[PDB]
Amino acid sequence: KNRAFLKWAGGKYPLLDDIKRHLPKGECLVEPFVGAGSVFLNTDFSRYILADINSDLISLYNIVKMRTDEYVQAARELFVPETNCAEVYYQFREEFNKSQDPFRRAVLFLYLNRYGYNGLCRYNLRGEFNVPFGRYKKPYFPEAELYHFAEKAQNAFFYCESYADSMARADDASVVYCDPPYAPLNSFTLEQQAHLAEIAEGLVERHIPVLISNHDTMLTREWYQRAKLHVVKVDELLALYKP
Amino acid sequence: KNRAFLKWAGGKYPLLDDIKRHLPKGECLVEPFVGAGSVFLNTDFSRYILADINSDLISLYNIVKMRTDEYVQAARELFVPETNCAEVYYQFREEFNKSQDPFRRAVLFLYLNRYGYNGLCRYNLRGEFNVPFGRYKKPYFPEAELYHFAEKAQNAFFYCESYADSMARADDASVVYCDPPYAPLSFTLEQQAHLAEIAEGLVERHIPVLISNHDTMLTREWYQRAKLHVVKVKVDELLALYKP
Amino acid sequence: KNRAFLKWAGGKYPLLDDIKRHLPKGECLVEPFVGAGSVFLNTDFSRYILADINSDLISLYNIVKMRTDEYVQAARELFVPETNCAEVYYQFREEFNKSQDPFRRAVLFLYLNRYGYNGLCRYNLRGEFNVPFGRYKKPYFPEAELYHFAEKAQNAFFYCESYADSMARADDASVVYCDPPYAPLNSFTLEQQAHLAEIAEGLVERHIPVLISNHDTMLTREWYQRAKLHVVKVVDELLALYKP
Ligand SMILES: Nc1ncnc2c1ncn2[C@@H]1O[C@H](CN(CCc2csc3ccccc23)CC[C@H](N)C(=O)O)[C@@H](O)[C@H]1O
Ligand SMILES: Nc1ncnc2c1ncn2[C@@H]1O[C@H](CN(CCc2csc3ccccc23)CC[C@H](N)C(=O)O)[C@@H](O)[C@H]1O
Ligand SMILES: Nc1ncnc2c1ncn2[C@@H]1O[C@H](CN(CCc2csc3ccccc23)CC[C@H](N)C(=O)O)[C@@H](O)[C@H]1O
Repeated sequence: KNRAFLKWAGGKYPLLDDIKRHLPKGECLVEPFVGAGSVFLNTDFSRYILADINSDLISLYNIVKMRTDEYVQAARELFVPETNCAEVYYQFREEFNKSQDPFRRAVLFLYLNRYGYNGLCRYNLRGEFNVPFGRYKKPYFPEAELYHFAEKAQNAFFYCESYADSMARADDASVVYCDPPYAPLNSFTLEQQAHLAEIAEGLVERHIPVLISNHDTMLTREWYQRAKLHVVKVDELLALYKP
Repeated sequence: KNRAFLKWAGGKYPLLDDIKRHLPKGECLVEPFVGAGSVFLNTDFSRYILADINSDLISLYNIVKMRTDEYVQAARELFVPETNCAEVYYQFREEFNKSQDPFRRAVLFLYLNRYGYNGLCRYNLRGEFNVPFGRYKKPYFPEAELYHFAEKAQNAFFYCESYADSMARADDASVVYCDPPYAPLSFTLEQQAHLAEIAEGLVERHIPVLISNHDTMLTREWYQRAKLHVVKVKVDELLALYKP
Repeated sequence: KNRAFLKWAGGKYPLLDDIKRHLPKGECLVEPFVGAGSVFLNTDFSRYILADINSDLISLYNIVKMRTDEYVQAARELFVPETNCAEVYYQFREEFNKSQDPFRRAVLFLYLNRYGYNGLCRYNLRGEFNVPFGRYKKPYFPEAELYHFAEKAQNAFFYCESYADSMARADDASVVYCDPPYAPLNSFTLEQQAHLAEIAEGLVERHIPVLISNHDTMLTREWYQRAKLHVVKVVDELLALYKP
């Protein structure tokens, strides 16, 4: 179980076995919600398309892919112990919210993922990153995970796009793995939630497989109704669209 | 302890003992919120007036009562192995929503309540039956309970109307039992209190009423004027007796 | 440990220890949200300024300060067995909502807090007190706590104003302790909650120490980012101290 350099909080690695049980083989895996990368990091496709709306994430990812050593070194500096108090965190939050340089921002992004309350990633209405200090014991610099991610990223393209656009890049050689924000028990709406399904139906008819993960509820069974459904242990659901 | 042919609200009928404990005697039992029918099914008044606002329900019950053998036969057909899969479940749900045949609707309805997610009854904004496939091991066709219902229905009338109208059918020899939709932790709080206000009117005319709900500040507020009884278990449940 | 004479649903008491551990020393302790009085009852300042938005409360307190026995006498009369029923509760409550006499009102207020659902203080939108009968097996008359409250009162001023006014009164020799309505998961707002933390910034900046207590949250940590913070497990409580 290769870990992700980022917290989500990470988040977790349940389901992983089950996702791989039902994930069908192919050349290229297309992920319209990469998030922390956990599935990508734990699979062996020849080739990966990975997308997400959060541009801070994609930008980090391309940098880790293209400038690995220079990235690791600049990031490492600010895991020294002088930077582990409320006074520094807030100064670094502000710098990040005011920076226009993508590189510097990716370095600071890392530190905030690791020193901030529960590894949350959150913006206020002015679109500033607005998570407070976590008061963490001893954070951990993820040097190995960084390198491991960048080796793997050499067969990965990353795009800042929403699900319909990333989903439109699959072809017959592709498989598609979907991890939308969870159905309920701004944000991602139910209209979008049902829209993802239709896209899935559109793709499977074109002979491209699609697997979707979500809570098990009334709404999701409605949405995923034209798919093979496996329940797993609230319960999770894995909707498979096999041609 | 007789069961209802329809899968109930959540899981109920452990309250039946406290209901029968606190339910006064008389000739007729009026039930403004009949639902699946279990108080009716496990009680013994000489007649019943049974009401509900869902007209799929009241139709079904009028057809179980008046066309009993033809209904049971036709329904049993649908409870096979062939029909226990999404493909068919969805096909039958669409038929139901498109149909104009009260008979055939009553049929599909039971299948949908048996093969459907948590045996729920729900409609979307367009008024169409809305519950997804329930993925059950193998569903049980309620043959005995269908007949029990039908035999018991011979002393019943079914109405499709609202708590206020059904409650005004009650009279000197009546007794009212209400089982409104649950208070919170759509049926509005204004109606929730209206129900307790009509109860207060009934008892002034010497017509006992008993009402059932969760135990909360609000239920307690609305039923101020009834002797109150708390039933444990997951939270407590309240029974409010208005007695002359 | 002294108890308040007023009931409350779920706390103030559990944390006194942790609080007194972190409460700075000084001559006067100021309390924007006095509530039931428990830190005030269990600390030993020279003088106290005690404040709350609820006029019924401050008024009750001023009356207990100045008319002790005349108060305790009238209040005892209502803790008899003849009163522990819904007939009487609703009667007393209605008299409270209709009385314009402070003294009669404050005697009733105590009946309502000890005989009502969960010791709760609520009002409808017409300002009427709307808590129902709490159906209590037997309610205590807190005589000892009343007298103890009166005794300490001699070193206190009660004000009915809002958090900012009452904090504007703190001075070189003061300590402020804040216990706002809790952060979430016509009431106290987020903006207000963030405003309290600012006034606190201003106060420490003038060498006035401030202690605030709340749940441990993403939100409470944002607001109190400038305080020295201490989690206390029991979700967790947060204590934020602004020390010069
Ligand atoms: N409209 C959208 N199109 C494409 N991607 C979208 C869209 N809306 C939201 N997303 C992205 O979808 C991702 C959400 N994912 C994971 C988010 C995430 C995990 S670790 C991490 C670290 C940094 C940033 C985000 C994340 C949520 C799935 C999980 N089952 C849950 O409900 O919590 C997240 O990256 C978010 O940015
Ligand atoms: N204004 C109304 N007047 C009379 N009846 C009403 C009114 N509004 C709603 N109702 C009906 O009241 C019935 C409610 N029943 C709910 C049972 C139910 C839910 S889905 C279903 C399918 C078949 C049979 C019963 C049920 C009361 C039980 C309990 N208090 C609860 O809701 O948890 C239900 O049939 C609904 O259709
Ligand atoms: N804006 C305000 N300014 C001053 N005081 C305020 C303001 N807003 C609310 N308050 C007062 O703040 C008091 C808060 N206290 C209420 C304590 C109480 C105990 S017994 C009793 C009987 C009557 C009234 C209050 C209480 C609750 C804080 C807690 N952590 C929570 O949210 O549950 C409460 O009495 C309320 O009247």
